[PDB]
Parts: sequence; C-alpha cells; structure tokens
Amino acid sequence: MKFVYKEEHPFEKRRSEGEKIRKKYPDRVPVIVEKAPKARIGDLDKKKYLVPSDLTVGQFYFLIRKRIHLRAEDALFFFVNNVIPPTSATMGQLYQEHHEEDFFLYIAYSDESVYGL
Amino acid sequence: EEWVIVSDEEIEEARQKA
Ligand code: NI
Ligand code: NI
Ligand code: NI
Repeated sequence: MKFVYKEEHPFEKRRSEGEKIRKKYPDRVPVIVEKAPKARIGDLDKKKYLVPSDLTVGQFYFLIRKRIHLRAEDALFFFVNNVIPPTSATMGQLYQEHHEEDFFLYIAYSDESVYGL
Repeated sequence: EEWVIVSDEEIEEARQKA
C-alpha cells in the first residue's frame, strides 16, 4: 500500500523524526493517517497524530469519523498492511506489530471494505 | 508538519461513545 507521505518525505528524514517523537512522547504512538486510493470520502486535513497507546481502534474510529464529518450512517474502514485491524485492539498493540522502520504506524482509511477498491 | 496531540477530553469523548 502506497502512502503519499512516504513519497513526499524521504526515509532518513522520516526515521529521524520518528526517533525524536518516540522520545518526546513515549506514552503516545505516532500515526500517519491517509485516505486510501480510489476512496470516495472526506479528505483529512492533517496526517500526523499522537494518540495514547491504550486507545482502542474503535475509539480511533470515532476520532477520525468526527474529523471527516461522517454521519454514523456512513461507513469507515481502517487498513494496516492491507488488513482491517481488530476494533478491540489498542493502538499500542498495532504499533508494536506493525510500526514501520521509520517508527511510524501507517493507517489508511476508506469508505470501502477492501483497500484500493 | 506539526502533530495533532488529541486532547484528554476528546479522548474521553471517544471512550464514552464506544
Ligand atoms: Ni519532511
Ligand atoms: Ni496483526
Ligand atoms: Ni522496528
């Protein structure tokens, strides 16, 4: 899965920012959130989020939903490595399994239940 | 370029509606 953030900032610079931010906010996990390709859904003003490690994915759904102004009638799916993470998992658990080598967790969001559809 | 550090109340609102 492609992230514009990774295309626009090179790896070394991302990695050195990730080191600084894990040290500054050790209790929080750094999350890059981006709209999935071909998604038909509100745009997200900002990509970079610091979130408590014990926040659940379900709770993160609520936070993102509100920022894109979705009615609870509308659907929202997260993807991490092309896979919908469990709603009950915590962002800390996601980070440990799926952080990337720049120390960031990458989450794509979409209105469709399959990434890239 | 700056990070969104979600506030303790918006976190608390999310823990309620969940
Ligand atoms: Ni940069
Ligand atoms: Ni997993
Ligand atoms: Ni690692």
